[PDB]
Amino acid sequence: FVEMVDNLRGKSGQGYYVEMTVGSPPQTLNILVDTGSSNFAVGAAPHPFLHRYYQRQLSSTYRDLRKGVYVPYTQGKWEGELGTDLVSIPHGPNVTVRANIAAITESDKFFINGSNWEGILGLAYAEIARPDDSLEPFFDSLVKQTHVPNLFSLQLCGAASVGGSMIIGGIDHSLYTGSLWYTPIRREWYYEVIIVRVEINGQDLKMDCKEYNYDKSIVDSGTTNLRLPKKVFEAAVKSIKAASSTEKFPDGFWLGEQLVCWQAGTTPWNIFPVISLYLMGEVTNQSFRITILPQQYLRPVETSQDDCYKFAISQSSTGTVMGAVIMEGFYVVFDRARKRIGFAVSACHVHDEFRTAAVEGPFVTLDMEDCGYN
Ligand SMILES: CCCN(CCC)C(=O)c1cccc(C(=O)N[C@@H](Cc2ccccc2)[C@H](O)CNCc2cccc(OC)c2)c1
Repeated sequence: FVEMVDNLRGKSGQGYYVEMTVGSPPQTLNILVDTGSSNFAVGAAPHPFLHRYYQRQLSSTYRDLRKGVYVPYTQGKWEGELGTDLVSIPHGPNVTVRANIAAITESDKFFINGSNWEGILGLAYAEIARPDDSLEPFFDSLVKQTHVPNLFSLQLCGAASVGGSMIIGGIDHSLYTGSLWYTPIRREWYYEVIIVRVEINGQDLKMDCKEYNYDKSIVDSGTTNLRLPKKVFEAAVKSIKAASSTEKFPDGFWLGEQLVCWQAGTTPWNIFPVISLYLMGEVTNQSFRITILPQQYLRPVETSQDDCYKFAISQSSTGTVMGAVIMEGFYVVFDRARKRIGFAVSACHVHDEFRTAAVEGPFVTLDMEDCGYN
C-alpha cells in the first residue's frame, strides 16, 4: 500500500500524527494516532499552541448534535461539542466517511506547545468512548460505511522528527521481517492483552503473572513509555538495576527523575539487559515473546552535547501500557476483524551490532487465562 507508507510524522515525545481532512471543502488537520482512547477530538478554537483548528462555520457538511463532551485521559483533559461531518485521510484509503467529531473548546494540559498536531484519533473501542458507548468511534464508522477491511497496522519508527506508517485496511510485508505472531484481544474496550511471562536478560522474574496485567495490560500509541504496574515495576527495575550493576546511577533516574549522560561515540548499551514479555498465543497453552533492547527504553532528550538518553520504563495504576517504547521495536497489527494483535520485528526498529528486537515462538505456558484479571 505504498500510498500509506510513511504517512505518519512526529517529534520525540510528542506522539505520531496523520494528515486528515474534515468538512466540505476539506480542512486539513494533523491528528495524533492513539490506540489508547476512542474519541476523535479536534481543536475547534484558536488556542495559541495550535497551527490550525476546525472551523465548523466553513463546512456545509457539519451537523451539530447538541451534546457536550468531557474527555479526561490519565495525562490531560478536554471539553468539547459533539457533531458529525465528512472525514477523509489523504494518504490512507481513498474514501470519505461521516464520522463523529468532538469540537474542542476548552483544554488543560492536553495540547503540547511546540507540537504539530491539532487533534486525536482514538482507535480503540466504543466501550471507552466518551461520553458513552453510543458514540461510534471513527474506525467503526469507517468500516461500517466502506468496504475497508476491519483492521489497521502501525509501524512506529523515530529515526527532531520521527516517522512511520499507518496502513489502513491492511498489512504491508515491506514493513517487517520474519513472521507476525498474534495475541488475542482479551476485551474490546482498550486493546487489552495478557502478558504471561517477563524476562530480563533471559532471566525470569519468577513473579505471579497476574501482576504483569494488574489491572490491565494494553497497547497504546498515545503514550511514550513502557508502563509496568507498580509492583512488577518495583521488581522489574530491581533486576534491570542488578543486571546493569557494571555502572552506578541515581535512584531518582529509574523513577524517571533526571537525564543521565555519556560519550558521543560509545554509550554502554551492552550493559543494559534486553527485556522480553511473553504474550498469550492463539492456542491453548501456546505463548510467544517480543524482545526489546535499550535503544527502545533508553531514548534521547534532544547542558548537553553528548550522545545521551532517558529511562523510559515507569510505574502505573490503570495497568501495563505498551507505549512507543515497545511499539517502535515492532510492526503491530490491530486485527479487529479477529479479536487479536500481531507483532513482527519492525523493518525500521533501530538496533546495534550484536543484539536486535525479536518476536519468537511458540512456547509452552500453562494457565494463560489465569494471568488475566476480573
Ligand atoms: C503521546 C506523546 C507524549 N505523551 C503526552 C504528553 C504528556 C505521553 O507520553 C503520555 C504520557 C502519559 C499519558 C499519556 C496519555 O494519557 N495518553 C492518551 C493519549 C494522549 C493524550 C494527550 C496527549 C497525547 C496523547 C491515551 O489515550 C491514554 N490511554 C489511557 C486512557 C486513560 C483514560 C481515558 C482513556 O480513553 C478515554 C484512555 C500520554
